Amino acid sequence: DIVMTQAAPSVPVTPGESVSISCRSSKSLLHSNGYTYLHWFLQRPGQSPQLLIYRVSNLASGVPDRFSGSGSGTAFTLRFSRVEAEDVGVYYCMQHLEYPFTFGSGTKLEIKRADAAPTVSIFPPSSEQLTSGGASVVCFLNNFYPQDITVSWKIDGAERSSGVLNSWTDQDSSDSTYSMSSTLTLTKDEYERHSSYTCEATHKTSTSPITKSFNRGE
Amino acid sequence: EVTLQESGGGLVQPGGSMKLSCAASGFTFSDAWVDWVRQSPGKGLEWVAEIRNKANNHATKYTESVKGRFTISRDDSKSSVYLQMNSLRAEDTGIYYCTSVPQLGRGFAYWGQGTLVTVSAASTTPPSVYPLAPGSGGAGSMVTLGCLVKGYFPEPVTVTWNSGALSSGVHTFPAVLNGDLYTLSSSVTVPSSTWPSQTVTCNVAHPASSTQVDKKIVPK
Ligand SMILES: COC(=O)[C@H]1[C@@H](OC(=O)c2ccccc2)C[C@@H]2CC[C@H]1N2C
Repeated sequence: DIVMTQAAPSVPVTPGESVSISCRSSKSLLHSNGYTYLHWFLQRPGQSPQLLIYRVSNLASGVPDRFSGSGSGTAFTLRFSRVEAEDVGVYYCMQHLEYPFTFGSGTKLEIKRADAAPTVSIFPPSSEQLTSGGASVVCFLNNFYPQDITVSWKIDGAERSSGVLNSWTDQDSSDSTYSMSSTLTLTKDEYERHSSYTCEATHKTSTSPITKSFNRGE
Repeated sequence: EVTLQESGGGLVQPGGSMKLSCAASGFTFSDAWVDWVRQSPGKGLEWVAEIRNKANNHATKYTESVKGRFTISRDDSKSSVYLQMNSLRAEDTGIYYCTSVPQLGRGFAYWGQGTLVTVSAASTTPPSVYPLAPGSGGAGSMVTLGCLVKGYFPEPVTVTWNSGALSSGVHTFPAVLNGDLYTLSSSVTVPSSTWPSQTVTCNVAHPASSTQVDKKIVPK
C-alpha cells in the first residue's frame, strides 16, 4: 500500500498569521493521465471529515480563500494565509491513486492564545446518586490555556489516585481554551468514611494550586 | 443541498452481522462511485470499500482486512449504498462514513454524518442522570452547573440544556469507559442572575435504550 506520512502530529499557530502543513507519500501520486491524485481533508471536533482541496491545489466548494495547496510527486503542502481560531481541527492528506486508498495520520492545528487560569468547580455527590448507593465527586476545570493541567484528589488530606475518571475537551473553536472533567468514583460507604474532599488543580498560570473543596459533614 | 445519511449502526455481537445503509440526495447518485471510510483510534481514517457506477460495471473493491467479510452494494432506484458486515471483530469498531466521488470527480466531495459501530458482547444499559449543583451560594458572577450521565452502554448519548436554549456556555465531555460502562459529564455556565431564578434542566437521551431523562438542577 502507498504510505502517507504527516510528520507533525500537531502545529501551534497564532490567529492572524500564516502557516503550512506537510504530507509525503511513499510513491509518486502522478497518474498516467497527468493528474496528481492527492487531496486534503479537515475534520473539526465531533464532525465528519470534509474536503478542503482536491488534486493538490483545487479548492473545494465553500472552502475559505485562506487555504491553498502545492506540491508534486511525493511532497505536498497545505497552506493558510491567515489562520483563524475556528480552524482548530485535524488536517489529513489522502492519496486517491491506488487501492487501497490511504490517509496520512493527520496534523492537529492548535491555536496559540494568552494564558488563562481554569475556573474550578467541585460538586458533592447528588442526593439522588446517594440513595442509589453511589458517591461520585465531580470537578470541572474549565476554559484554561495552555492545554496541560494536573489534577489531584485529596480525601481528608491524603491523596487518592484510584477511582478517578478524567476527560478533556478538544480546543474550543471560539475562545481557543481547553476544559477538563475529573470524577472521583467512590461507594457511598467509602464516601462516608471521610469528610473533606478536595479538587486540587496545578496549572502554569499559578505557583500555588487552585483548591476547591467541601465537607461531607456539611 | 447535497446530503448523505448513514443508519443501521450501533452495538453488534462479535462474530455477528450488521448492515449499514446510506441514503443520498442533492446530487446525481447514479453517476457517482460510492465509498465507506471508517475511523478508529490508532488507525485514524481508514478506507473500507467502494462500489463504482453502472457505467463502470458496478465493480467493487475492498480493503484487505474486510475482504470476504464485508459486501458493498447499491440501489440506484433508492439512491442508497449499503455495507453488509459479517463475522464482525473488535478491530471493526469505529465511526463509519459514507462518502461519494461525484460524476465530475473532486475526490471524496461529500460525506455523511457517520454511524458508530461498537463490536462488543456487553449489553445495552440505560444511563442514570444526576444533577450537579454548587455546594455554596454564588457571588454578579457566573455559576457553573452540571449533569453526570453514568453507567450506560453503548455510546452515544446526547445531552442538551433547556432543550437546546443553553449552548453557549456548555462543555459536554468525552465519555469514559469504566467497568464495561460509560460515564460522561456536561457542564453549563450561566450568570448568577439566570440560575436559580430560572429553571436549568439537563436533557439526556440514550438512543440505544430509548431512554430520555430530564433532570432539573436545584440548589442544595
Ligand atoms: C475522479 O476520480 C478518479 O479519477 C478516481 C476514480 O474515478 C472515480 O472515482 C469516478 C467517479 C465518478 C465518475 C467516474 C469516475 C478512478 C481512479 C481510482 C481512484 C481515482 N482514479 C485514479
